[PDB]
Amino acid sequence: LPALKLALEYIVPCMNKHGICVVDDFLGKETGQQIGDEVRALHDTGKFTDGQLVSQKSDSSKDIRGDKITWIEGKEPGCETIGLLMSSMDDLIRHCNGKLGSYKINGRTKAMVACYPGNGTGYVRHVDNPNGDGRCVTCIYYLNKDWDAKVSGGILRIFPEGKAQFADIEPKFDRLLFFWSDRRNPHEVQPAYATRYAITVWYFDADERARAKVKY
Ligand SMILES: O=C(O)CNC(=O)c1nc(Cl)c2ccccc2c1O
Ligand SMILES: [Zn+2]
Repeated sequence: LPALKLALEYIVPCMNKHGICVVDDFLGKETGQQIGDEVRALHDTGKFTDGQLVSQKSDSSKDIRGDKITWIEGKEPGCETIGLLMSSMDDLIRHCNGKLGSYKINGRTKAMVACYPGNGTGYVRHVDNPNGDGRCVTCIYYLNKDWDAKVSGGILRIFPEGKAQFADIEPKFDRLLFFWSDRRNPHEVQPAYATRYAITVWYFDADERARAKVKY
C-alpha cells in the first residue's frame, strides 16, 4: 500500500482514536530480512553497548545487564537498509502532518537500535517523554521472525492513560508501531528469553521542541 493511503485511511484515524497503532508487513520479507542482517551485523561486530546495568552486585563479574543499544544515522556503511526504513517512516509521517492531533512534526531523532539479549531482562514501566522534551510520537520497527511470546516473552505492554485494560504487542517481524510518547502511554517490555531486536525513532512536535529549548 502507498504510504499516503496507509497514513490517511488508517494511521491518522487510528492515532486520533487510540494513540496506539500497529502496521504488519511494513516493508516486506526481503527488506525486513536485509534490515535484520544489518542489525545482526552491528551486534556481531561489537557495535552495541554492553547493556543497561540491571543488577550491580557487590562483585562485578556477576553483574546483570539488559538491553544493548546503538545509534544509527542511516547513511553509515552497512546500515543503508536501516536508513531506508527511516526514510519509509519519515515519508509516512509527512503524509500525516496536520492530522496527527494538533501536532506539527518538524524533525526526529536518529534511530536507536535496541537488543534485549534474552537473559530474562526487560524494561521497567516508563513514559518515553514525561517532561515535555519535544518528542510527541514514538515509532518502533521489529525484526523478530517467528517470535512467540508464550515461549520467548518480550511482550510490549502499554497502559493507555485512562482505560483500565492494557495492550500487549508482540515484537513480530516486519511490524511497525506508533504511539504517543507522552504520559498517555506508560509502557514496559516484559522479560525476554530470546534475542529481541527493535529500531526506534522519535518524532518532534515543532512547538513543544521550540519551548523545550528554553526550559532545557
Ligand atoms: O522495544 C519495545 O518493544 C519497547 N521499548 C521501549 O519502550 C524502550 N523505551 C526506551 Cl525509552 C528505551 C530507552 C533505551 C533503550 C531501550 C528503550 C526501550 O526499549
Ligand atoms: Zn519506551
